[PDB]
Amino acid sequence: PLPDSVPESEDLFAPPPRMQGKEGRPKPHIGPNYESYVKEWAKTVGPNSDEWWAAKARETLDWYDDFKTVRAGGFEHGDVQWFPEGTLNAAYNCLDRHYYKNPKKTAIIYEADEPSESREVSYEELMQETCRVANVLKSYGVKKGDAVSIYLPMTWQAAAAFLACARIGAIHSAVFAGFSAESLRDRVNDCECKVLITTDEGRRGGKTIATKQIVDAALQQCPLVENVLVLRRTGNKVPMTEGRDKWWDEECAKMPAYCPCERMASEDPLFILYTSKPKGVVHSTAGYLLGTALTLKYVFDAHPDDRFACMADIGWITGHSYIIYGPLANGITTAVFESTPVYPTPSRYWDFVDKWKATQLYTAPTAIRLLRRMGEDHVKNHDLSSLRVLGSVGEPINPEAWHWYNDFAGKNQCAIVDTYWMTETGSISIAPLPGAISTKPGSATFPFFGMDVDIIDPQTGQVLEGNDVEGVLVARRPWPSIARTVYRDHKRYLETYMKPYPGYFFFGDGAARDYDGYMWIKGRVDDVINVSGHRLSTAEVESALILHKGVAETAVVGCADDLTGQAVYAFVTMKPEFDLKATKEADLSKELAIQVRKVIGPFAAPKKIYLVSDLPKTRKIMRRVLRKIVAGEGDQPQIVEEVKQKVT
Amino acid sequence: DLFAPPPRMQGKEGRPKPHIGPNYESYVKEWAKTVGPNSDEWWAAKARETLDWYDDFKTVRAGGFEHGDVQWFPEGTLNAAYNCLDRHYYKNPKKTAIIYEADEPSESREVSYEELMQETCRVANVLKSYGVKKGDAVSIYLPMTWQAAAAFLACARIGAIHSAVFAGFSAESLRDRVNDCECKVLITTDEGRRGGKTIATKQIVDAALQQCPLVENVLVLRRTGNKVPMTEGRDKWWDEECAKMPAYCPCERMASEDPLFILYTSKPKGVVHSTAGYLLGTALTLKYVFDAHPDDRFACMADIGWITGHSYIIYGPLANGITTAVFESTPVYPTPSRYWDFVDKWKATQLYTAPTAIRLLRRMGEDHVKNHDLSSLRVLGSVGEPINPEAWHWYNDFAGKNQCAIVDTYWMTETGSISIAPLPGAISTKPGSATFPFFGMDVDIIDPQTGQVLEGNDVEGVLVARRPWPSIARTVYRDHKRYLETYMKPYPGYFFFGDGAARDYDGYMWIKGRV
Amino acid sequence: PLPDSVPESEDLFAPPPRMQGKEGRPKPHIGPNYESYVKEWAKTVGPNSDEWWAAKARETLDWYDDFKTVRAGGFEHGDVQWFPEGTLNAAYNCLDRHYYKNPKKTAIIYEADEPSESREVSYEELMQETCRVANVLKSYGVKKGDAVSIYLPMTWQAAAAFLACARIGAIHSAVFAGFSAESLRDRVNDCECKVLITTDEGRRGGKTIATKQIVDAALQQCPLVENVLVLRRTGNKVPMTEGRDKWWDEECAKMPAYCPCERMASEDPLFILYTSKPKGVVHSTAGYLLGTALTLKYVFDAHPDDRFACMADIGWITGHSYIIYGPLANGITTAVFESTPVYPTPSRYWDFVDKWKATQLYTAPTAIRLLRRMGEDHVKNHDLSSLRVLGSVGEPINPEAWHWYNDFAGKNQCAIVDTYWMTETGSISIAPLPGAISTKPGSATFPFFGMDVDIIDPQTGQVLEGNDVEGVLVARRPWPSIARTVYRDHKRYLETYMKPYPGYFFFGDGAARDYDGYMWIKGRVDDVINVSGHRLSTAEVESALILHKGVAETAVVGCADDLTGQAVYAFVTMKPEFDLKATKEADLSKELAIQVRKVIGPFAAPKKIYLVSDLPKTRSGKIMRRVLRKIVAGEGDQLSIADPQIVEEVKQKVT
Ligand SMILES: Nc1ncnc2c1ncn2[C@@H]1O[C@H](COP(=O)(O)OC2CCCC2)[C@@H](O)[C@H]1O
Ligand SMILES: Nc1ncnc2c1ncn2[C@@H]1O[C@H](COP(=O)(O)OC2CCCC2)[C@@H](O)[C@H]1O
Ligand SMILES: Nc1ncnc2c1ncn2[C@@H]1O[C@H](COP(=O)(O)OC2CCCC2)[C@@H](O)[C@H]1O
Ligand SMILES: [Cl-]
Ligand SMILES: [Cl-]
Ligand SMILES: [Cl-]
Repeated sequence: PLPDSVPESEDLFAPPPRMQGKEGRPKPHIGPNYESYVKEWAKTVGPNSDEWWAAKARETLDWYDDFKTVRAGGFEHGDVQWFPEGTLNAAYNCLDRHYYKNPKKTAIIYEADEPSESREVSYEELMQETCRVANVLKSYGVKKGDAVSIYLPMTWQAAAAFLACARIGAIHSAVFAGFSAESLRDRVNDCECKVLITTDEGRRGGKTIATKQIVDAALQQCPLVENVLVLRRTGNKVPMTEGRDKWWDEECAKMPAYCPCERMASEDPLFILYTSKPKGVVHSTAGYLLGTALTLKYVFDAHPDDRFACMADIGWITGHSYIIYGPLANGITTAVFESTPVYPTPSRYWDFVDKWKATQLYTAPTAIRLLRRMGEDHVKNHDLSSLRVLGSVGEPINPEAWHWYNDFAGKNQCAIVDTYWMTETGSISIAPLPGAISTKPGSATFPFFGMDVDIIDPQTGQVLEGNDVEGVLVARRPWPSIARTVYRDHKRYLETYMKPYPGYFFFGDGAARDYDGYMWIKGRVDDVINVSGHRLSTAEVESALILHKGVAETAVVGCADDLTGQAVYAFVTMKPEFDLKATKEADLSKELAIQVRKVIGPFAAPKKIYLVSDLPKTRKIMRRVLRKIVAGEGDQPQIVEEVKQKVT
Repeated sequence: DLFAPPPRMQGKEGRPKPHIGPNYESYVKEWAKTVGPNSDEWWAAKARETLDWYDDFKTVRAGGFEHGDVQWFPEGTLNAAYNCLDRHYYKNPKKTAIIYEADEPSESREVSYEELMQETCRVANVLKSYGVKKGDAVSIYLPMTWQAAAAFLACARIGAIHSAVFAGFSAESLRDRVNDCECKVLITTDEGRRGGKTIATKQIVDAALQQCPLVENVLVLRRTGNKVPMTEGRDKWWDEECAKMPAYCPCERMASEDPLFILYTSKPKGVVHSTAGYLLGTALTLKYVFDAHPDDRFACMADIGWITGHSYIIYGPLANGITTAVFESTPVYPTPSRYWDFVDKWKATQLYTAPTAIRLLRRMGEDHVKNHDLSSLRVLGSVGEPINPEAWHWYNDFAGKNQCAIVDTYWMTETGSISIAPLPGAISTKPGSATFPFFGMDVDIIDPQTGQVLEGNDVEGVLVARRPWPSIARTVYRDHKRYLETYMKPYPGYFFFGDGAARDYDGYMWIKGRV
Repeated sequence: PLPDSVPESEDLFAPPPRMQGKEGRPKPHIGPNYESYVKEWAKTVGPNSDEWWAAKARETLDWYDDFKTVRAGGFEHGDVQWFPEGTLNAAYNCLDRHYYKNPKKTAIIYEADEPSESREVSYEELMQETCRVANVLKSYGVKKGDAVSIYLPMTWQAAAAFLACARIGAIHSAVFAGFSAESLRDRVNDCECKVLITTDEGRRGGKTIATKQIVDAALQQCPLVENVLVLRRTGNKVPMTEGRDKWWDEECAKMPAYCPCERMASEDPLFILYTSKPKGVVHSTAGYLLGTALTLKYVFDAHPDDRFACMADIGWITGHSYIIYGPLANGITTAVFESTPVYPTPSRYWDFVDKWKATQLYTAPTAIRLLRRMGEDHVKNHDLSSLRVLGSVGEPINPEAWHWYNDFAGKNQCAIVDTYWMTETGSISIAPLPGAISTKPGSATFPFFGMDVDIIDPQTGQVLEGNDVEGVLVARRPWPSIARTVYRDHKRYLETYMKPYPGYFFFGDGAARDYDGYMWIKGRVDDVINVSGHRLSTAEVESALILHKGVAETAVVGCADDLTGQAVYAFVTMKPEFDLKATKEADLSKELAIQVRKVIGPFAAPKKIYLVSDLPKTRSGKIMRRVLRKIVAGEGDQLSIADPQIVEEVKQKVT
């Protein structure tokens, strides 16, 4: 499905001199043209890819036991396997083997919230801190295969917390520091962890995150948790429960600074990551580790002495893959950025780049757009010439933001890599190789090694041949870092990703292939309602009403309201196998509204819930029609009258 | 009265050429390699060729009868589930692993290695989710449905010790075995079916569990879907539990001498077998005693609740990566032609049954067997008891149509694999005789009164073994003293089978039953 | 810091013919001179020592998985690592691999308390009993990483108890059989063990140790203990608690005689040993195992058919390293000695040596002092010629005891190895290599392979360069068998050993390095004093002072002298039934000197004769002659004591 050659220019930004091995920069791993990418990429998919993947696995990672089979399983039953017979350890490949080679080399550039508090953490320090925690965890009784929940802000010990679980064969489950008590509670209960690692307080952008207060509130509804390990990030007074709670530093003081590595099967679960019932995406060890290491080495052209600056949070897969696992497996310096893009000033990113001579920067378009609105003076006068690659992740990067990234952050001398992937992909799925691909602003370009993607017509289900087609993005074969299951919910795993288009992996995103073969991912434009000052998306309320099994389809719109600013109005149609006769229509309305209140909050409950035979549809739901009906525009295909009656 | 290997066992008529042949001299030449002073090289070669090891072994054998410290390949590590499922699935996932002959013939179907492995991994994941660890006993109470193999191999996959109880034992019999192994998880079925009759397995299980304080989880297979009593919390449905689990599960790396299973003989005597030696013994006996070849379809009509089902339904055949049969019905349901309807239906290449079944079908009449094809068969096996010459010829004349080799296989639960049997491509058979010992088996006749070994031929006495063999039972569960007393004390330096035996003038062994 | 060559003699005892490959004895592993020790020792420290240690690790031990890194970590944070990626099993290296090679070879010479009850235990028997116990422990639920407390006397099954824990990956915590219930309770609670292995009763020297009686008393305050496995050492009636207590023989009768080996990481903890708050010294598996195996092989010059007789107790690190792990790792015969040095007669050691033809003997100077007080008749007429190496461990050895060891046990044909080490060092740290190093009485000589020691001036904090310097002993680099932590108290570990002198390990003992470079722990001690050209032994001059009946004890020391080269200084204490009132103290000083002059000559009179209330002594009875030497030399400001006021009294009489 990929082009054999991408010609021409004038809308193509070719790899700049810094990515051509000129000006003393390293020669790129893949280059110099598109044909060089295809030549290698074809080796990683299709007929002889086993030889390629076996070689990369043995080169990239340190194994205790060699593997015999390269790959097995597939989408149909969710039995994906990569290098199944081999054994290894994530902590060994990210800490031990590098500490053995260069102990004093910096592993983490810890950019603290306050710039003066920033410092470098070496591989020796990170490993010793990781081993102390692992020894603490073993003393609590944590065994191989046990879940450990982590609720940590962007301080450097979070990597030690992750790697400690990976060291002993435990399954860490990171929860974004800043999640509510209810959100943390659901994830803690779902993974059935008995140990929680958290901090007393968080710090970000000069504001304090009351983590331990949130943890205490959440733990009241988490009966399984027995031990809490509390990092003294600020040292301020926080409530501590006797017996349950112990101090991280005090506990580590009793333990040795070395801890042996558990020999893990390639398919032993490495972690659970809940996407924002909670969906705990489960990743294996060897395939995920190889995927992060290879994507970092090629998508960002990382080289042995590089300093990689990913400004994401470890609560998202970006921090998992491209702050901790990817960079540390490659033995390079990685950045843990505790602050915000504009604290203390909108030059924070660029002070960081010149301070540490960062070679790659990896952030989200929301940060890029924020800095553009702050002004050129915060970026125009910096050096930034240590950078070679600038990365965008999380959402489409708009043409204005792409050029600002290129003109000021890169000074027209960096390659811009727009990366598309998901929590379930484990590593970057579609992204330009900076030394080979000429980029188009807003395009993720071409699939990574091991990714064989295609566009499927959502209506017919058939694969769209050729260019200038749009549909839904699918993958044809499993890749090493693919999620292996959803924790204790394999049925939801198969239904969500393997059932909708059989024989394929369903990303769930719209995509386009334009004319040169460049891939374009479509985003989401779900409407936003301002209820009493709170921004509610119509998707959340529609996703909340559908949890009532028996509801087939919903479409919520927003109308004006004299009391709340705006009100949520919801149209609901029940599934045929319901026979709604044991309940009056008003009983279901109260039931559904209470349901949304419990799951989104006391403000997202619909004002009126209209039960209708069917929603108005074309071939999507005509929400513009529904909005006008709620707003008294019936004066301005038969269901429309039915909807008018139920509203009037 | 000597039956030489027939044309189907000579490489004629398109059949595969036998592994050992064509004469007695060919059997002796290889057999001498497997016993005595320099046999370690042969066994080391066979162990490495037959099985997939995660870690190699250094020592071949150690220990002996005196203290029951038998060791084979002790430093090596491997997994029974890997050698029976994974390695074959990686080579040919669509190959039939189990021919599931249901009680109703129309409900029969083929289960691939892909399906058997996926189901095994799901159950293992359920067991791990229950907290089952390596070394834990798990009791299995299952009728002859194909998931019984998945249940067995799931325990072996995670290093648990499965303990099968024949579906049909009373609640007290199930209770005694469940309590003895101290298992906390029981795998059973809602109902079993055999011969048009329903086995109230879950009903029996509930009665037994009232006297089993240790059992915390019961995994209930929905074999029939009829309403059976289920205890909230304790009891869960097999399909619902597996629906939540992934279809792959990693293999626990097991020491060669890690226990593979407990099998209680009908105080309960729990015979314990290790992993590597048992696995190697069953695989070699199946390959040689039945002359199995890669595309063969092996039909052993035993029950998985007996050692015969353990060795020659599940472990032996699946280790060789061939097709094995799980026969849920009886020899005479729906008609006394069921065995022969089955053989032609699936083109079975070997049949393995008991003389009790042979005598049952012979008394039913020739009309049920004479008109079948049966020409896919090459070897007919008898096990469990001496086979009468009347029963032997009826087996040979109608089932084999005088074109199959008859293997009378003698062994015991404690031997793990076949001990004395003719090699079908080399040994000429005598009706009712087990002939000669298998590779690694060094047997002799001892004068029971004097305790001395009877030299020469045409002698009768008791059968003893001189050296341990790889698949020998290693102990009796938590009753090692009973193990030594029953087998190692009566004739010190020997293994005492407990059967009288005679060796004729030609050297053939004739088993005479118990002492 | 080490000498390149040790010259001369006359205070140097060169390796005797039994340690030269003469008289049919094996040629020593290191020899024949000091230069040969340095040539090998230099390979074990410094720049290229990883290659030497990697070779030794692979040659000495059987690994399930090979290691990649040789060493890492260090003193600063207590993250010491040796061969971290490798896997092995102590029970495999101590039992299985030797059993596979020679099953009938004697593993333990079990010398029972009654000599007639002694017998040989083969490797096959020891392994079978180890596997039976390990199987029992697994049935109790003991998992890899679980602590098991052991309270056992010196019966041979103690090795089976230890190695059973190592076989399944449990962490055994040995408690000296004879500790009170309170001492046993604290150790049992501190390691949080749930299984205790003990005996019904112990026997030593005709007296019975009421072990099960003590165990029951302690267990009343041990809520975590669920199972007690009781060895039937005597078969006498002992209280047994239903459920908790089971018989060792009965439990093993139900179990198989083989048990698979748990594949242990190099740095997996092998055992906890609490020193007499309790300090639980924790040792890893591979580094400890290699250290004990190498020290036994080289410090005692062990050979495949040797019979090693270490008379220690397994409740101490000496029993851990040089009864069980070291010798059994080398696959040789080891001795478990259940009796005392004087039961049934003070000739028990020498009856034992001739009975089993022991090739090395390893005991404590405290034991040597007991037998020396019993008389020469118990040793003069024995054979003892199967011995080649005589070892002393536990405390500084005075020259008088050293010569008695050398003259009678060795018949002046054995090398005496004075071994200095600690529970925290795991294996011998400083000791002569018997086939290469010439010995000085009372000196530990030179460091072992991998030990890089130095003397630091405590006042200045700087390391003392050169020879004839004394200060405190420190080690410069980690060694394989170093203890890795104090159980759940790593802060105490760093503070006790790594904080006092950063970058160094602080032994806590003073040491001196003489002009020849020999290390003297706790101080130099005098043997022969050269007064006006005559060689005087401290024994002769002390034997002369004791002829004055009324004198109870004397101890003469030597200092430099500008007129006689060296001067004899004598400390004398009179018998209680003397009533020293008819003579001024100066009158007795002249009288004693004239007596020594009359009996040894006009040159042997001591320069000063100090009358003191009592000589300084330790709780073991050792007269601290090293203290007395320092006091006479004006080092009372720098300087186990049973009476600390005796030292001050001595300082006053000298100053
Ligand atoms: N380059 C991109 N262009 C357009 N959309 C993108 C792009 N990258 C991601 N997305 C959307 O993010 C979802 C995945 O979110 P998540 O699983 O939370 O992972 C987070 C953390 C890392 C990836 C986002 C996709 O399914 C898409 O909807
Ligand atoms: N070919 C044979 N010829 C004569 N007797 C035989 C033969 N096979 C078995 N037996 C008797 O069955 C006992 C073993 O029974 P069991 O432990 O159930 O072993 C199982 C496995 C064999 C089938 C039952 C033997 O010891 C004998 O008594
Ligand atoms: N040869 C020796 N010369 C001088 N002093 C010595 C000597 N051996 C020991 N010590 C002192 O005993 C402590 C160690 O005792 P310990 O840890 O119980 O180990 C015991 C058990 C094995 C080692 C002794 C040292 O630190 C010293 O004070
Ligand atoms: Cl790199
Ligand atoms: Cl085959
Ligand atoms: Cl040796």
